[PDB]
Amino acid sequence: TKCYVTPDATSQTCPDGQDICYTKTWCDGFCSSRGKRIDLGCAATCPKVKPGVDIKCCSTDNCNPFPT
Amino acid sequence: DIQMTQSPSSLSASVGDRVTITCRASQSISSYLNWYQQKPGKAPKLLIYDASSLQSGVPSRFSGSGSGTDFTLTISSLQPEDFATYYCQQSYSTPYTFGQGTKLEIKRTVAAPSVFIFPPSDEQLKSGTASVVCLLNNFYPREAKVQWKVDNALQSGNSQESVTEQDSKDSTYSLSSTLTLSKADYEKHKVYACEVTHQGLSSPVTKSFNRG
Amino acid sequence: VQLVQSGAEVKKPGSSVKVSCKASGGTFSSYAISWVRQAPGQGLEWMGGYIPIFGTANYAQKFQGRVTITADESTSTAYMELSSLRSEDTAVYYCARIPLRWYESGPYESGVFDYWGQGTLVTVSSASTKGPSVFPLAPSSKSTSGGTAALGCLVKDYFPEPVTVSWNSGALTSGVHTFPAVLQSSGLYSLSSVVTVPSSSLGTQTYICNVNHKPSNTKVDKKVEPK
Repeated sequence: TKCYVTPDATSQTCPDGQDICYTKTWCDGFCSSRGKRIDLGCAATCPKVKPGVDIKCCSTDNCNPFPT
Repeated sequence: DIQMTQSPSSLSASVGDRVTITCRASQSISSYLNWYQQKPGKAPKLLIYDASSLQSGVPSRFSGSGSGTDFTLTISSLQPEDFATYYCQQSYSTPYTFGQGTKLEIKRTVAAPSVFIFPPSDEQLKSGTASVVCLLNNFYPREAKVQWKVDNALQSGNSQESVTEQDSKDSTYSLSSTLTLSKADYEKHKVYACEVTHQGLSSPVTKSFNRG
Repeated sequence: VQLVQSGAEVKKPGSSVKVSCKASGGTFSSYAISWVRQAPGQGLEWMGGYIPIFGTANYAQKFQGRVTITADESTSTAYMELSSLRSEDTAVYYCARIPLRWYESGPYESGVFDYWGQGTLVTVSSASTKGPSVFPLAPSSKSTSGGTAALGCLVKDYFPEPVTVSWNSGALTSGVHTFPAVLQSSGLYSLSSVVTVPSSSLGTQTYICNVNHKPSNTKVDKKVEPK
């Protein structure tokens, strides 16, 4: 209900009916020197995944966080 | 720094046409190439990002494709709004580098220039200044030559040329070569003629003013 | 998201310029503000960028030590200050938002400029404000048709670039070709506006041009008549 959204990267009240936080992770060109591009946010369904995408979905508040 | 070279420096085309613009990278930049459009007197605007992605509110006509070093921008259905300088800017390295830009012109029927010679005004002649403006008007192929022959002697290094942007209705061009000579060398000659060499012209058209 | 920059600035060799870039409608911190100068009839050149979150500024090697980029979250305003201004620094300066992509290591910049600001022109010359000398363009020696009606006014020796020429206060729009300005060794600019009206239509309508060099507040209207 109150999870973290990537672009502003702040605790953004998740919208009505949406109570998830997808930590979508996948590798791009610079995955070699940077690491998996991280993506947090809100959802009502654990989002779908692509061959290289990996996603951990919280259900509590502010538990969609990013490693240091 | 990663050097990026757009190949179609200028590309004239009709509104009923489809255009593709090339940008080459010195290093494999992968999918990191953005596409922009700059109209005269206006700031650039992002058409395509991440090689193929299209920003919100960009005419679908605009499509982008490529990876590594070679990339392409497809404008699809040219509309008059889509005629401008387009730029390719990599996003791979800290030194963000841009292409030279490609100017989209309007393919129009070959039109011959209208040549006019303007003698120095006396008000200007009071001062040591003496300027002679030659005007080519409504020519389509912008590529045009101007010579300046005084007393039948070619005059190089004494003139400056300014060209107008393609007209809205006519879709034609206009050029102005002003020769700058001191009152002295002016009164020191008799013939002041301007030569004009253009694609539409079969013969060179040399107008002339004989007042010395 | 909109970016509103400073006004034009005329500066002398050795002087220093500071240009404002005001961000609006978007998260100033979660974004990055870069700067890119466009010399006259030239391409775009990245000068540097500032990510406020990190507070660090990434400058290009060229402009390292002359460019200083700053940001004030309070006013959500960004600033580019170039010093030791040279003539070749005469160019339009643009400020552009760069989205930031979040990788595992940390927030990194995505080299896409989603938003660009109204450019700010900095004109660096050792010249001083001078008003232009409107001189008239006479016809083709009362020609039969090799003249049609090609008349004009010469705007010469005027230093602050903005100069606006119009004919019959806007009555004469068709056939008007106000040319681009050309810089001369003097360091002053020259422009010409030439109108192709009807030959037989000469005394019927008085053709006067209207110059407005607001830098020196010189508004001059000169009549153009045959001979």
